[PDB]
This record gives sequence, structure tokens and C-alpha cells, in this order.
Amino acid sequence: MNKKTIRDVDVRGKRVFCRVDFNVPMEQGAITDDTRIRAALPTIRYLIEHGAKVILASHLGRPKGKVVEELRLDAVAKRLGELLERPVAKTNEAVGDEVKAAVDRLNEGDVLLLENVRFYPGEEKNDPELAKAFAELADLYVNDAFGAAHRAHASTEGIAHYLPAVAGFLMEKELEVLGKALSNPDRPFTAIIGGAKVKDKIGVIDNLLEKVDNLIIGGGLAYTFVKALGHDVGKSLLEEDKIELAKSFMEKAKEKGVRFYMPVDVVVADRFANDANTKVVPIDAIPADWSALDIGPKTRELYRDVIRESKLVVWNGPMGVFEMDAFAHGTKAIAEALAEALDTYSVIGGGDSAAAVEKFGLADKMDHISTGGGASLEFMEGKQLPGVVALEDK
Ligand SMILES: Nc1ncnc2c1ncn2[C@@H]1O[C@H](COP(=O)(O)OP(=O)(O)O)[C@@H](O)[C@H]1O
Ligand SMILES: [Mg+2]
Repeated sequence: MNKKTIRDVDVRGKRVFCRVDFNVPMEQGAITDDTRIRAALPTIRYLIEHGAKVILASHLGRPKGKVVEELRLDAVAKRLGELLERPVAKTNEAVGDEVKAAVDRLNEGDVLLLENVRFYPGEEKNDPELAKAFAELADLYVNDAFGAAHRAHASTEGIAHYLPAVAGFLMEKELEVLGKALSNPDRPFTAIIGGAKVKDKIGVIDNLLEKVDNLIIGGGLAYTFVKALGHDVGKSLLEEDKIELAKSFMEKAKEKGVRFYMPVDVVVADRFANDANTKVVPIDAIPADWSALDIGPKTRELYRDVIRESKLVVWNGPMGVFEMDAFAHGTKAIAEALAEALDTYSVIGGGDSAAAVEKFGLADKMDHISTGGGASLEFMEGKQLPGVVALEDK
């Protein structure tokens, strides 16, 4: 919230450097999923329509500061032109005289895609010299890549010290929804935290406990908490070194008046495989030589009931090993409960969690699916993302 956007500045006839996220999956030089390109169109179309000279910048993969032929942006330029139904110029460098000549040749409404910014070693180091070379190409900077704003790189932060800097439309949606969930939530406010390791979620659980009414835990994360309560977890994922941290979090929940929910039943398997023998058991009776890979039927029911009584729900992390169909039921049940809750606003964050919802075909039934991956989690921890801080306040 409070950042200026492209709607707040006149872009007619200005050279506009726009950081976008075109880091798409490829195989054999062909794009296999263009979702991220599609997500950038609203911003891009607005700029074209209003007469900006549009300069797009993105990274693709991890070239490590050198040219990697296979990570050039030609395929993306091609695909963008198809979607816009207008040619997209594309250079083989991102700075330098050839690039200055290409920007100079742009007319109002024209689009130019620069080569992969991570071909340059100063990008990931945030070198001011690279930042200044980028800034020399334009009049204004637009940041529409929330998934890259959590690290201070020349194209996501450095350049904003030299030009007026505003948010694109995707950036604006992420800040408004996530910002409001942390700053002024609708209540009851429930957070659902799953995934594999508590190690990965320490910051998120810590910060959400200062805000929510209810905290629900699932995934492999939950077995560290069950062990903390004195129950054996058989062969389940466990982080013994975090047992004391788990007891502190439960004590923080009590002190704050938060209702804390964890599984009452689990789906256990005799082997880590889709065709393993499985059975349902209560949480205090996990067989010593079996593994719990999903939440059970009574837990799905209980979680659905809490979701139904909440006005806002933030969910990060699968409830079980959803990659295997036999252990995907708990994850599916949470997605379906959110899709069907008439007065509950749903926010989803995390790579696997977004994938899971897409996989079940429920993405359009959710209020907001964060695009930021790791940047969404860091935002939820209460961190100040460098790319966000650099943008001007309205
Ligand atoms: N009971 C479990 N045992 C082992 N791994 C689990 C369990 N429940 C969930 N996971 C795993 O959690 C992983 C997703 O966790 P995470 O990466 O933190 O989610 P996100 O990307 O949504 O933040 C998936 O690979 C899944 O198989
Ligand atoms: Mg993940």
C-alpha cells in the first residue's frame, strides 16, 4: 500500500525501464509454461497505450554472471510478440552502445526486451556502475517483479537510486493484499502453515503469532511439534534441534490468546511410495516404524470447520506429500474448504502451495495467489524488501 504506480505519472513519450519477471520454464529451447509472461500484460499494455517507449528487463535461470547461450531471452521475446500481437525488438546485450542505439530508435508505443540481466556479474552484486548504465537508458523506472524485490540487485534496487521509481500493476496487487493482511486483517484471522521443515518457517510463524486469532499447522512441520508434546512420530520428518523452539511457539500462542490447532489423525505409510501400504491412526499412535505423510480425515474436518468460521485465511505449505496421489487428500481438502467458504477471503503464498491449487483446478476460486514465491514469505516475516523500500510513496 502507499506506493506510487504507473497510473500516478505521465508516461507519454518517456523511456520507461520496466523490471518484469519472465523467468519461465523451458525445455529444448521452447517455453513450457508462459504464465509469467501473461501475468505482465496489463502493465505492458497500459504503457504501450499511453505512449511510453517500453524497455523490458528480466532474468532467466541462473547464468552466474556470464553469457549462457541457452538462457538468452529470444524465445520469450517471440512469445511476448505473439501475445501482444505487435513486434518486440530484442538486443543481445543489456547495456552498451548497441543497446543505446536500439532505445534511440524506439517510437511511442514500441517495445524493446533487453538480454538476460544476470549475464552481468554486477547485477547480483548490485554494482552502482551497472545500476547507472541501466539508468542512463530511461526517464522512469517501473518495478513489476515482486518475486525478485526481496534481493537488492542492480535491476531491482540499484537503478531506483537514480530514477523516479513506481510500481506496476502486479507489484501493486501484491503490496495491497499482503500489506492489508499484515496491517489490518479482517477477523477472525487464521493462518495455516504446512510444508516440510520448521526451519524454513520460523520467521513466518513468529510474525503471524503476533497477529492471528487461529494458527493451524500441518505438513512434515507438524511432527516436530507432536514430538515436543512427548509423542513418538515413528519414521516421520523431525528436526530434533528445534524441539525447544516448537515449545516456545506453543507458549507464545498461549500468552497471545491464539487458538493453536495441530493434527488429531494422520495417514501413515510403511514405505515412501505411492503404492505403499497405508492406514489412518490417531496422532498419539503413530507406529514406530511407519511414516506420517498426510493429515487424516478427522483433521481435514476440523480444519474445514475453523476455515468456515474465519473471515481471512493466509495459507502457506502443503498438508502432506501431495506429489504422490495417495498423500494428496489432506492438501486437496484444505483447497476445497477455501474454495467453498462463502465469506472467507483466501490468500495463498509459496511455490508448492500455488502449484497444488493449480493442480487441483481451484486457482480461480481463491481471492489471491501470490506470485512472489520466497519474496512472499519474507514479506510475511515482517522483512522490509529492498525492491519495495526503493519505490516512491504516494
Ligand atoms: N508429512 C510430510 N513429510 C514429508 N514432506 C512433507 C510432508 N508434508 C508436506 N511435505 C512436503 O512439503 C513440501 C512443500 O513444502 P514447502 O516447500 O515449504 O511449501 P511452499 O513451497 O508452498 O512454501 C512438498 O515437497 C511436500 O511433499
Ligand atoms: Mg516449496
